[PDB]
Amino acid sequence: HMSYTWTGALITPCAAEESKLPINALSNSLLRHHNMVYATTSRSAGLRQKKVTFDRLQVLDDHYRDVLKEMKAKASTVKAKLLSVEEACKLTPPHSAKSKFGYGAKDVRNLSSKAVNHIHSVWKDLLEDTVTPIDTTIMAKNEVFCVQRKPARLIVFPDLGVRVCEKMALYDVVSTLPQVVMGSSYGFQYSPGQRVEFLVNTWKSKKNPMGFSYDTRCFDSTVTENDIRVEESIYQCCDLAPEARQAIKSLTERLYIGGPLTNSKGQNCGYRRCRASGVLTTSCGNTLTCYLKASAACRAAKLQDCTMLVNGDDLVVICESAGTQEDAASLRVFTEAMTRYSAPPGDPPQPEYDLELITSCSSNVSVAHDASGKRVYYLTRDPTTPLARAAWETARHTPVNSWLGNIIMYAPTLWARMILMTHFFSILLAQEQLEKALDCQIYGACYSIEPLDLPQIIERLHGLSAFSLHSYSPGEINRVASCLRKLGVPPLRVWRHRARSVRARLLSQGGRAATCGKYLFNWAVKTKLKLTPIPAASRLDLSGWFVAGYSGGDIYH
Ligand SMILES: CS(=O)(=O)Nc1ccc2c(c1)S(=O)(=O)C=C(c1c(O)c3cc(F)ccc3n(Cc3ccc(F)cc3)c1=O)N2
Ligand code: NI
Repeated sequence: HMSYTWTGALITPCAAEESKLPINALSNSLLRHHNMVYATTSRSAGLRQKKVTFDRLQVLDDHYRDVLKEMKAKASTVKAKLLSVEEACKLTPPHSAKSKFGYGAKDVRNLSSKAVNHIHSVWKDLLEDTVTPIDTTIMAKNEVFCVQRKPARLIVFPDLGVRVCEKMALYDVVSTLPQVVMGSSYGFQYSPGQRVEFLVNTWKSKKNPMGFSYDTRCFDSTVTENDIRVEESIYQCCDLAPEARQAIKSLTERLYIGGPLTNSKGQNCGYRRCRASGVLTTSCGNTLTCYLKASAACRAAKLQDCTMLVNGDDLVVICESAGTQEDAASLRVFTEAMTRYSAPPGDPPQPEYDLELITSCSSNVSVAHDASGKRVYYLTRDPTTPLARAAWETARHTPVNSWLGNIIMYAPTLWARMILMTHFFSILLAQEQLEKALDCQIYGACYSIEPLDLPQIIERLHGLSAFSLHSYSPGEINRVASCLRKLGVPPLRVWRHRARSVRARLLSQGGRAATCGKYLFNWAVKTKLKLTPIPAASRLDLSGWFVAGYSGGDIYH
């Protein structure tokens, strides 16, 4: 029962790979310690292969089957529809990997004849053949970190023609089913404002709260054939067209359960019997399987008044404390149960009695004060990786702009406002590119976003208080200051000074640019404008935001 078998062929790059931080004239204004930042490359793929390759053992008890029965009962209330070829085509990212069969992502989006023709042949084949393993490409992801060096993560995906077919069969299912089955525990339904409120209200709902995050070592590799057949049984509980059932069975047997791995040169690298990281059902599958195992493990452990929050493989549990000793015992049982279910821990779980000390979806709750002095909770994180990536994106154009996703998701934080907003608007001013739409990724989906829309986007996700926060916590101030020292980033007093300049320049231009100056940089000026609700921030179409997760799912909105 091995996650992978290997031939010995190497995982190969598609193009040249830089590992050292590229430097330009803008670099030093963000960060001086350039040797701290690196990107992963295929050169480390072998170490990752070793990490992700292990034997899985699975022992399944009555708690597991009881939870599954209840999930299936909820799944049976879902009705999902087939997407048409063109609906599915318009969900494809413009810079998605081209097909091996002589067509690309733009041909798919234009509904060109050769793309549409091939897609129909793949669909027909899915319907006739439920046995032949489908080919996947395996690649090393190039991602940017700060030192303490990780090996490249691996992405496994099928051909573009198959991906469009997955959308036809499954897009409506993976978008709709998770919230029906998990209700309030499904994380991807929440904007950042709604996530913080949920965590705080849950913490507050317990007489004596205790919470913990659970880190599964290599979740994707822990997913067994059983787990993936179990997901399919859940999907099949939905009210589906007969053609959708046949396609889902087929993709399950031929793709989701496993298949051969091919490098960028077309050589055979080996074989997969675990979760593929680049299929449509990666996020929904991981979410269902994480929630199933964790729910069953909560019962095994006898945790009292358990509330879970689940985003794929990321899990937080908040419950009633039974004292520090019985809590420690409960968590050992939880971890033994997950372990028997094929989800052993990386870092073993710790009981926490302070909400601010729990990290989940790479983020912790912290507290600041708005214009009225009233306390507001908001989500933050250690800004090291966000700033290392902004350093890279200062000297190189990248298809996805992490600085922009980070401003969107962490708008209330002191580091996003002072450093990220200041640095990148100054860059957009100097190049006259304020009006140019940029791509970023939120909950695995790709979005085209106009930066001049940032203030409306932020008021909607966070509320106006995001533009007025002050008096941040000492732990948060210390973590930021600590990151600025490590990376060699200029002090917050230098950023305030630049932000005054950026602000005044934005005000000069009027329109949406002036509104950015006013809302985004109100913190920079000695005596503040009283900010009021933005007119445009009621007209933005944020539908298709905070519905579901789509990690590796090749989704564009
Ligand atoms: C592979 S899996 O099994 O599905 N696991 C998985 C777990 C979490 C997660 C994703 C996948 S995602 O790929 O769907 C993107 C986010 C994810 C983002 O796309 C995101 C983007 C930003 F630009 C800034 C912060 C972000 N945060 C942190 C965050 C989450 C929620 C908040 F309210 C605020 C920050 C995320 O977790 N979360
Ligand atoms: Ni029972």
